[PDB]
Amino acid sequence: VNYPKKKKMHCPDERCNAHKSFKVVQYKAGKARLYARGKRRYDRKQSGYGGQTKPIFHKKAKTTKKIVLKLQCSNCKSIIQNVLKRTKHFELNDKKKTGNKDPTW
Amino acid sequence: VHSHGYKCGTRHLFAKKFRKHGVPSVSTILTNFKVGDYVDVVADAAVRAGMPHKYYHGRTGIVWNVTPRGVGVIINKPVRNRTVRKRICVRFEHVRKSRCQEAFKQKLKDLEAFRAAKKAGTPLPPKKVSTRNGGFVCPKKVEVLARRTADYEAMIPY
RNA sequence: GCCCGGAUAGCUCAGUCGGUAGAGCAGGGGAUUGAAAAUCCCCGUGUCCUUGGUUCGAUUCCGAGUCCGGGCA
RNA sequence: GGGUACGACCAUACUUGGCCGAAUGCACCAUAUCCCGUCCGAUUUGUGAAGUUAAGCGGCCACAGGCCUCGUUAGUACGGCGAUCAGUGAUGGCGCUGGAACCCGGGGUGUUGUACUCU
RNA sequence: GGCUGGGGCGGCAUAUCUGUUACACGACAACGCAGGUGUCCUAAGGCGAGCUCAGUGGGAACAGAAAUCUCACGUGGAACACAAGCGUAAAUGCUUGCUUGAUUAACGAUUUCCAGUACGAAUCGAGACUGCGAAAGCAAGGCCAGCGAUCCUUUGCGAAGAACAGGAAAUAUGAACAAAUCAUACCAGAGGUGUCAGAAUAAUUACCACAGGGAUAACUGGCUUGUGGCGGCCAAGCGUUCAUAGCGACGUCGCUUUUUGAUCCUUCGAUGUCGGCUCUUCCUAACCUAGCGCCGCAGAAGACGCUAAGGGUUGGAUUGUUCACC
RNA sequence: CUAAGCGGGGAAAGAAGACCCUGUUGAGUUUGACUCCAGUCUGGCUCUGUGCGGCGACUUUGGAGGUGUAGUAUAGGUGGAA
RNA sequence: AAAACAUAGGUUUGUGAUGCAUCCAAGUGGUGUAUGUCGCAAACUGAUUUCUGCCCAGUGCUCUGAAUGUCAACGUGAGAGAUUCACCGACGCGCGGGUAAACGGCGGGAGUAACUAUGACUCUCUUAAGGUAGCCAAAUGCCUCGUCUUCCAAUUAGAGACG
RNA sequence: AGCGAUGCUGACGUGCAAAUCGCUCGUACGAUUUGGGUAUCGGAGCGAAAGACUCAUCGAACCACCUAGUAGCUGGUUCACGUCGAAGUUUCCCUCAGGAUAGCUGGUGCUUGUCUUUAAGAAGUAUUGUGCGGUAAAGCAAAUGAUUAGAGGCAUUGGUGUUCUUGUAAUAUCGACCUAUUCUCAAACUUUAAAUGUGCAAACAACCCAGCCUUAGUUAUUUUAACAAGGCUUUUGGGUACAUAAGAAUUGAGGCACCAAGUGGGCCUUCUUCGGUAAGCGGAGCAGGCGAUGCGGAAUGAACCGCUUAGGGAUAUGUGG
RNA sequence: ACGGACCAAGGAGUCAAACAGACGCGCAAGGGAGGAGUAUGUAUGUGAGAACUCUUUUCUCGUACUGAAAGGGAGAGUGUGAUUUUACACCCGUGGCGUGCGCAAUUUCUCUUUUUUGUGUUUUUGCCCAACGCCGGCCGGCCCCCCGUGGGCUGCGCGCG
RNA sequence: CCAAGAGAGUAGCACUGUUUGGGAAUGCAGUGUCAAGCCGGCAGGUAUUUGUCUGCCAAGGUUAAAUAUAGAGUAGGAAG
Repeated sequence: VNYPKKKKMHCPDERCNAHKSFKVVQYKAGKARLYARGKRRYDRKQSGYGGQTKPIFHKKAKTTKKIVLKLQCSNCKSIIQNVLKRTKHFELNDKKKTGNKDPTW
Repeated sequence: VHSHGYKCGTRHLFAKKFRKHGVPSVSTILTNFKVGDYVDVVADAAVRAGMPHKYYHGRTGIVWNVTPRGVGVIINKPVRNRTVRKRICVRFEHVRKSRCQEAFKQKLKDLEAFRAAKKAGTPLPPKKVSTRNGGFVCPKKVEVLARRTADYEAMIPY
C-alpha cells in the first residue's frame, strides 16, 4: 500500500480529547526477554537431560501480519497502536495517488 | 456440500426485479410507527445493512423497537422442535405493516360498533344474508352436450 | 537472529592532519594497419542503492529503515 | 376550470407524429455593470429590461407507437388426489382437487391532494 | 494424516467463497456442474458538488476502420480493485472538489452460520471526536470470500495536580519493613495455525508381528450388459442384368452372455490360485453325419437355408500356457 | 437292512487367512526423518615447578608529536588573554 | 545346494608403538601382538587369460589447505547494583585445494548423393563427463515370438547371426 | 568305510519318526572324521554368513518377575412378570469400526386445570383474513442466451458478369449487409406464472369514555400545545362484550420441569431427483416403512396386500378366495 | 457367516471420593463429633473404634458475597422527611400471577346446611414472570474537562435467614 | 574489678546435572570456585542493590516414650 506518515486524527488523551495531529508510524516488535517470566519458566523446563520438549510449528499458511501503526499525538504523551488488514504490501510515506490521464504509452 | 456467505445469493430472488428497481419511496419514509406493530419483512437491497439474512421476507413478526433509522423485529424462527424469537436490527427501510391482523380487529370493532349500535346506540340495521340454500326454479331454456366430432373437418389438429 | 560483500557509470571501484566526484570498462568515434592481423588515442556514463548527519561551505566527512549475498542458531 | 405552484401517488402518466391554444402563469427571450461563474453568460452566477409564442409549455389529435385493462384461451396445459389399472417404456389412464403463460378480442389511456392564482 | 466407490495414485470435494444442483418458503448429498479465496486498495477510504454509460449515427485538415474534434442518439445493454453473484443511472456509476469515521469507546444491544457453542463475519444504538456539506444529512474503509483458540511473547494503558487521613475519597502485587531497580499485574491489541477448533514427525519390510474387519480389495456366485459376442429391421448401394443369388452401406431396433467391464450382495474364527492331464455328462447359436428348401447350383463345385444335438468330431511341432501357431 | 467298495458332496476336514484393508496396534530392517545418544574431535580451564629472556598492562617529562584555497601568514581548534 | 558364499588369483586405504587397529563400568582393563611393513589392520575384486575407457560437476572422502567469513564455552573491559554491551574467541564450518579398482555418473539438436537407397560426410544445442574398450534379443532388450540365417515333417524352442 | 544329502516332487505324511524310511546320489587324503579337555551367550555370541545357528526355544534364545501390563477391538457376559419405550440423525475432533454433543428415551417431577371453553391454553388442520416465490407451466415474434429458411431494402466495387476503360458505373448479377418475416430451443435464460407448499393473523392481559400521573421523549414553546410516550384510574374511575344478518373442528388436559440413558454402520418403499449406458449400481429430496412384530393375504419372499397384537369366547368382516 | 459332540461342578458388572439428582432418614442456620479423650461396671472384661456414651476445648464444614489485587461489601429496609452525607419512624421493594381468604348474587335448607351463581380482595418466598432497587464491579457520568441534582456499563452477588 | 574461651575447601558462589509442589531454584551430588571487620553469621517463599526492621545461631558429637511391620517374619492369645 501506501498510507500517510503524519496524520490529523483523534487523541482522547489527558492533554485533551480532540482530533489532533499525530505523527504516524508503523510498528515493529519489542520482542521477548531473557529473565522474562515466561522465559524463566521456559528455561526451567528446558534444563537437564531430556531431548527437546515442544511444538515447533511449521505451518505458514499465508504471509500476512497485521500491520500496526504507532501513532503519537504530539502533546499527548500518548502512543497508540492501530491495526491494518493482512497485507502483502505496505507503505507509509505520505505520498498520494494521481489519477492516470496521460499514459506515456 | 455448499459455500456460505451470510448474504449468500440466489437466482432470481434478491435481484431487485420488474421495473421495481431503485430507492425506496418517500412514501415509504413518511410512514410512522409505534411498536408492537405486526409488520412484515421484505428486502430492498438498497443498503446492504439492516438487512436480514434469508429467513425473513414473507414472514410476519412484531416490532419491539424503533431506533433512529431502524426498527427491531422479533420473529419466530422455527428450530428443531420450536420457534425461537429472534430480534433483528433493521433500518426502517426493509419492513412494513400488513393487514393480517388489521382486518380482524377492524371488523371486530366495526362489528362491535354495530353490535353496540344495535342494542344500545340508536338504530337498527340489516347486513348480509345467511350462507347457501335451495330454491323454486322457473328456467327457460335448458341445453345438454354433444361434444367432439360433428363438423370436426372444420377444426382439430391437421 | 546475529556476520557481512555488494546498492556508483555497461559492468566494477577512491576525495589537504575539514577543497571534492573515480579509473577500469562495456561504449563510441577516430587513429594505426593496402584493407587485414596486431595495436593505439579518444568518446559515453553515477541520486555515489535507499534515505538521514556535523558546517560560512559537506556523495568530501557521516546516519540509517533497505537491498542483498554468503555462516550458526 | 385552468393556471400557478408544492406535490403525493409513480407509465392508462410512455415513445411518435399532427392539430390547436384565452387567462393567470409558465416559457422562450435580452443582458452582463454589480455579484457570480464560466475556454465559453451554453450552463451557472448576477441584472432583467426589448422581443416572442416559433419553440417550450399546455390540450387535443392520431385504422399513431406504447402502456393500461378486461375478456379470450384453457380446466386444455399444468398441478393435486389414488392400493387402482393398462402399458416395452415413458406413459397413458379414471374418478376425487386445484389450476395456467402466450394468443386474440374488447375496452381503456394518468389519478388525485395541499397552497396560490386567474371571473 | 485423512480424504478415497480397495489400498495406492491422483485429486482436494480437508478452512473456504460463488453460482448452479434442489422440487417457486425454509432446509438437502456426490472425488456433481460451473467458478473463486489466502490478496488488493490513502483511496480503490470517507464526504459534497459536478458530471453520465455500454453502445449507435452524422460531420469535421492530416486521420483512413482505428487519433481527436464535434453534433447527435442511446434504461446501462455499462461501469462499478478483483471470483462469482447480487444491486444500481440527475446514482451506487463517473469526474472533480474537500477530507480522515479504515478514527475512538462504557461499547452494551443485535444477527448469521449454529450446538441455537464458537469464531469468523454482519447488523443496531449510545459517546466521543472528526469529515463533509446549503442543508437534511452522510460518513464506524461496495455488499457479499479474502482468514485464525488455549498456550506463549510482545506492543500499547495517567503525567499533571489536590492527601487531612484517602483532595476524582489518589490504577494493582511482589506477604517482616524500607528505598531503589527488576519482575508480576489488571486490560486491549499484535504475533499462527490452509489437515484452516488449532499434535513437534521419514523410510522399508517378499524376514515380518498383532488385532480385527467380509463394515474393504484379491476367486466363484450374484445384478447389469457399457464393453465384447450374436440376430434382425430398415435398405442406399452393391453385385455384367442386378435393392434383397448373395449381400448390405447409411441407418436403426433386437438378442446373448463360453467376453470384458462396472458394481462389493456374500465370502477374511477360510469355499485349496494356473494350466494341463484324466473323466463324465450336459447345452446348441450343427462343424461332420440323416433328410428337406435356395442358389448369381448346367455338370463340376460350392453357397444359402431349413429340419436336425440321436451320432461323430484327431496326431504332432513349437510354445507353462491360455491364446497363438505350423 | 447292509458288506465291501467308493472319494461327488457334505460351500468335508484341516488351520480364529499368513494376501488384502483397516487399526491414533506392533516390530525386524533403512535413511539427509523428528528427536536424542554412545561415540569421535576441538577448545577452555587445570595439575605446574624451575629459569633466563620477548610482547602486554600500568601513567610519569610531555618530547619525535599536526600547514587545502585565499590570508607573502604557522589551520581540530578550544579558552583566562591584552 | 546353486549361477550363492568360501577360494587362490585381482585392487586400494588405513597404519610404524606416548602407534595404528581394536575391545572396555572402571582400572596400571582387554585384544591385534609372547607382536613390527616380507608388519598389521581395513575393505573391495574374485582361478588362469586378457583388458580395464571417459567423468571429480554432483555426492562423499581427502587436503599438511588456504587463512581472518564464521563458529561454544572461554576470557577481557566497560553502569547504584543487578544488570548490560562490547571486543576476545577453538576445532569445525565458510573457504581453498586434492580425489573415481569412493559413491556413483558417463546427452541431446540439424542437414547432406543430381540413380538408387543409404548418409560415411558436415553443421547444432548442450554435460562433470556426456559411455570409450567391449559385449547382446545375451540370467541383461521394454517393444518382442524384434529380424534374418541356420536346424525339424512342421521349431513362441535351439543354435548361428543380427544387437 | 565314512561324512553329507541330489532325484524319485520315492516311501510315510494321525509315520517305527516332532523331519522317519527306500533307493538314488555328493564326496571320500583332505580347507579330511571324530572322542575328551578347553572358550565365545542375548539387542549378545557365534556365524566358510543362510540374518544360519545359538538344547525340538530363535529377523531378538530360554527362566522367574513387573503383569491381571495396555485395547477406540473379537468373544463371553449366569431369575420372573408387569409398565413405558428408541437411533442410524445434529456439531467438533490428527476426526471415518471411536467420542463428545445434540436429538430421540425412560424415569422422576412441579403449578393448575377444560362440561360455562363467544374469553383453558393448545392443535403437525381447515376457514377467513392476511402475508409470500420463480419449480412445473409459459415464452423466445420480450430481453438474456441459443437457431433455420426464404421475402422486402440499403451498399460504401462481398463476389459475380455484360453494356460499358472500368468506374465511388450503368445494367444485369449473386452474394454480403439493412429489415420485417421466419423454424427450432435453455440446468446455471427469462416476462408472465402455477398447482403443490411456505409467514402471520383470528380475543379480555380486550374496546371505549373520562381524567388522571409522569418524563433531564420531540435544536422547545408544555400547559388550559401538540404529539410522543407510558403510568394510572375505589364500586371499571366510568362505560363496554363475542349472533350473523352472515363462515370451523378439535381440544380423553394444559402449563411447566428435573435428571439420567440407550443410540451415532442402517437398510427397504410411493413420490421427486443427481451421477453414469447401465446395474438388485452409485448418489441426494420428501413421506413411510423395515430395522426393532408378529397375525391375515401375495404357491415363495425383511420392507408387497391386508392388518398389528392382553388372554379367551361368541359373531362378522379385511386382504384374499 | 462364526461358535456350538455330551453330563456334573464351576464360570463374568465388584468394592469405593468429592461430587449431580432421587428417595427415606436426622437436625436445623447450624449441622455434622469426630481426632480424641475421659468415664463409671454387665462383670471375661470394661470403668465397652465396635457398649453406653458422655463431652468441655470446640474442630470441621455449613449459616453474604464480590474483587487478580490492593480491597471492599447487601433490611443502598421500608417508609419517611428528605436540599435524603443526614435525620426521623419502624409489625410486606415496585408491577404481572396467587391454590387462599373476603363479599354479593344463587339452591335447597327453618335457621343451620347450603347446593349453585355473581364478584371482591390479598407480598413476587406459594411459583414464576416483569421492572427497579441493592453489594462488589466497571466506565464515572452531565459536561469542553471535572464535581455535585445525579450517572451510565457489568457480575458465580443481594432483595423479607 | 576482668573475662567473657560455640564447628571451613565447610558455609557460600558459579557451573553442570539431578532432584523438588518449592515457584528468577526443595535438596543433593560432581566439578570449579570458595566466606566471618567478627557494627557477626544464618533465616524472614519475585530476581537485585540498597537499607532497616523481624526470627534464630548451622556447619563435630549422643538422646526413651508415644509409631511401624506393609505380605516371606518368631514366642504366646483372641477371633471372624
